[PDB]
Amino acid sequence: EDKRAKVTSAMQTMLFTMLRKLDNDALNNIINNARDGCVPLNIIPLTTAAKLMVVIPDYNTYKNTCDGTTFTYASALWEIQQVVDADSKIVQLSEISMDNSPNLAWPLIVTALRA
Amino acid sequence: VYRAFDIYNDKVAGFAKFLKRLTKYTMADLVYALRHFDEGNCDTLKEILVTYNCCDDDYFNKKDWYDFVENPDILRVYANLGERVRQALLKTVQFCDAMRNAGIVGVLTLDNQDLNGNWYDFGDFIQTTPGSGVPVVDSYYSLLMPILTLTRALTAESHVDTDLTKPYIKWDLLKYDFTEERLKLFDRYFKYWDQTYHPNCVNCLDDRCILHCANFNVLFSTVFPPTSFGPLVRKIFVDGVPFVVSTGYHFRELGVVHNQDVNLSFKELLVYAADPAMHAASGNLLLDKRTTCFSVAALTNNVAFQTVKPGNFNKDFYDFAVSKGFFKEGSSVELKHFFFAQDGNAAISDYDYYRYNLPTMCDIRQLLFVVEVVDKYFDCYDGGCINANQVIVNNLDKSAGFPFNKWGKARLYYDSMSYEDQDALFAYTKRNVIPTITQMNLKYAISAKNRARTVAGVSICSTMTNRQFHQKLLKSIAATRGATVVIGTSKFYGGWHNMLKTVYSDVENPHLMGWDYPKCDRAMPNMLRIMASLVLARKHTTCCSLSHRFYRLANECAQVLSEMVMCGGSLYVKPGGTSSGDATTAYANSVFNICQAVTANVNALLSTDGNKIADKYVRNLQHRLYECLYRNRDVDTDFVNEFYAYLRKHFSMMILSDDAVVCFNSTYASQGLVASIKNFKSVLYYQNNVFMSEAKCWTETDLTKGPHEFCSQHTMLVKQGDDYVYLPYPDPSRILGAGCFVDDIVKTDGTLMIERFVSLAIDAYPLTKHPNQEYADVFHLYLQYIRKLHDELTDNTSRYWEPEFYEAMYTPHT
Amino acid sequence: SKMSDVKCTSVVLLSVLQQLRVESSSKLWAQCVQLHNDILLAKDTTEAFEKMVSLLSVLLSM
RNA sequence: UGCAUCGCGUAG
RNA sequence: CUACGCGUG
Ligand SMILES: [Zn+2]
Ligand SMILES: [Zn+2]
Repeated sequence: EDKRAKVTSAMQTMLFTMLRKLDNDALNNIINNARDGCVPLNIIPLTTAAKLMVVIPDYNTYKNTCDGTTFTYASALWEIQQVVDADSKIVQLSEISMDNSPNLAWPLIVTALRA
Repeated sequence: VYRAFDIYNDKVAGFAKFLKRLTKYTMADLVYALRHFDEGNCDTLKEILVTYNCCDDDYFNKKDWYDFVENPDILRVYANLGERVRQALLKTVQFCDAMRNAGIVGVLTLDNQDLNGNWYDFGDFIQTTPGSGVPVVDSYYSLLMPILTLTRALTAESHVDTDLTKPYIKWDLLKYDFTEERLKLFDRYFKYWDQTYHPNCVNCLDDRCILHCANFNVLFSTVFPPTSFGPLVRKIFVDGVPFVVSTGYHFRELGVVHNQDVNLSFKELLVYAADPAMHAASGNLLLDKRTTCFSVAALTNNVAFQTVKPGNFNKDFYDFAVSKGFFKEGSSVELKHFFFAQDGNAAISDYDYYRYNLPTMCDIRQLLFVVEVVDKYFDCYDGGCINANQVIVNNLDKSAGFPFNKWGKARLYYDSMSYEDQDALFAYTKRNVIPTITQMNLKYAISAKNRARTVAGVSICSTMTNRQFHQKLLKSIAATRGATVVIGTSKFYGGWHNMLKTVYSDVENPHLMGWDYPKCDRAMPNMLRIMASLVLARKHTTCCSLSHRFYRLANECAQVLSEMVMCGGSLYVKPGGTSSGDATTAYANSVFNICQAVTANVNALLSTDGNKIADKYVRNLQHRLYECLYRNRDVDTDFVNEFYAYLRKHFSMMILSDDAVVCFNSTYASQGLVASIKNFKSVLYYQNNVFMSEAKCWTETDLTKGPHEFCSQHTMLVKQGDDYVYLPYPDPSRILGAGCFVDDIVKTDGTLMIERFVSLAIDAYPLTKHPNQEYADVFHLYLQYIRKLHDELTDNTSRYWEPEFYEAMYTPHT
Repeated sequence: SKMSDVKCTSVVLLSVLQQLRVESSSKLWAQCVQLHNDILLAKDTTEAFEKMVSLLSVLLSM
């Protein structure tokens, strides 16, 4: 009863918080473009996410995917904003290199913003 | 020499090898080689591969080249043949057209089409009215279906103009309805398949129609983009606020499904929170190059890496064992079981093993006959739907899943929702599909392998509703003794002996057999999981309608088969397989095991020459089996019963989820009338897409010795009160490791340790009757340690260090 | 016998290293876990002793 | 920090 | 029988 009310309040708060985290400038575009109004869930983060997080296992994948300060993924251009390591330390772009790769705590989590 | 032939006539029938411009090998040769695969005899497959430039002979010099797990590159080699297969299929249609125009009625056989696609058979063709010719293509397409998925024959359909050289087709990301594309593919490839095909399984007549349509959808979905599948979502306005909510689901097997109670309370709050729509919408995009699986989004600002801690060491017990003479140099009993720590990349790596789940099309006629036969193994049990008041939950302090774990345990949600609310949720699940998220959690357990173990904690709603759906049948199976499925049958108080006597029942030349399913959960096809769910739901004939049962199947497929998996704060799409935390984990696995066994038997019988069989009864049985498989659509109940009796007589089985013991007639197996280990290997190859190594399978010639291994316990025949009994003794290393190494430190020592050592002694007592003396001394060591623990802690406790208490547990009184 | 005691020493050593917050650093933890797992699966005593010496060196350095 | 099954121990 | 704790796929 009381705990039931607590659970209801918590779920409502979480949903409205995710709504605050939600933006409609991008969403309403796809909603109106869609004849049905129904869209696959997977495409929502692809075409509406402001931030992209890329997990890199090794240096070869880094070079193959997003080597430069700006890269292209999901038919969109992203600019790198941060490159943390497995220890959540701010690795700098210069440190990433075939020479210094053994001294970097792979995997590398790169966070970029949509251009 | 010997060539594969598909034959049907009054005298003989079946698909087997016979001694009987054009290419050297036919399509029947390829189908036989890929469906009857034996590593020792692959010459035909090797020659077909090298002749048509799928691989070079050097490829064969490598060992484990055939195994998918060790050498996944074989998938590429086979794929190099796919186009040929496709261009054979497209030629077949043309031939059929010609015949229809020529008023010719005949049966099309695989052994009459060369690997170039040309049809050179003009026999059995009887002229009729022009335009009235009708070909029989059941056997051809049915036998060729398994090869289509392995060779990835329809890959050309993923390219512009159906040409591999040209670029890929760019489908609109927002598109999700491929009904017209499926109809076009069916009319282009399977045009003369007279059975009606439904792209959306919501419009299926019965469970068999669902299986057929899903068998075709498995093949057709590979062509379509990978982002169309999954929860269909829509923006709606509730309380003057915009919520993105799920209003449907696109299934690689079941097509598009739309919720019937879509509109724009604790129940609605749970359905909202469980839905991955909100989480994926509020999550940042994620690209994960550590896996080959699809990545949805990241619900966390930072990635999470979880580690497995090292197991604790109990110094007192190990020192006691050393002082009492155990763990010496060269002793047979040694510590081979420990807690293996893991790095931060462990969890995700385990998830990456789902890479071994491949799209698998099944021989639909074979699967239909096999499900009909398998339903016989579940007739005794009773099933149906129950209400909330009749549901039993063993532990209410477990995890509720994501995002429910954030606020409380399962007890919280079971207490908050009244029985009426749970019944309302169940009824909603009978009309609408609720997609859910399952967390992947690494397990802390003892083992003899460095590999880590991951389990899937499903959300609270899935457990609640699947329980209300299946618990009656599940408890019925757990309360039945003397059946093929031995869930609920204890090994104590003579249970082992009773079970073993049940399995040995009336086999003329009894031999014993056992096997292992390589990567069962990860590599299990989705079609077989759907078939298991349908067999488990066939007990709802009276309480559920067709639509209700289909929507329950859709819920199961969207909450287990192809769910969304949170691994370290990041959502991923599961390619398929079976979850380990669903309500029907063990029983669905038992259904799958029985299905594989019946399939092996059916393949063994048909693969026999038939003319050689000197028994009229088995020859007629083979003929009628071919008839009921590739010539009769409607189920023949009498022959299903006869085949079930045949298998029970010559192929007695004992099944726990993945472990199986079999007592079979050795003479029939030698003559090919019943399945052998090679047949199981071939079936696991062409169906389960895994190679079974003969090392992990065992065959026992002497019934007296008993099963080599079942449920990780061995069998010993020992004399108790003038009567011999089969008793289960465990590997001593496991018990000693459980005694020495503990997961946490609270249990390392104290009064609680006495209970653990009493239980380990209960498990170890059967070792006292082993001829090896050390195995017996293990139990006395445990007893002495229990006594010493009581002494250090310091009448009743006497029974714990006196062996009569443990001897009683293995006697048939109770 | 020396092999079983080497295995148990490796177990307790990795437990101490875990309680030393070595898992905070990813690569050190990876090295220690690999060494310990190989020790537990080692069938020859000399290689197990070498890996145990390496783990003890890891502990001693800090 | 999953779904089951079986067996123990202590209390009502 | 109920609650709690401990010990195969
Ligand atoms: Zn249908
Ligand atoms: Zn029902």
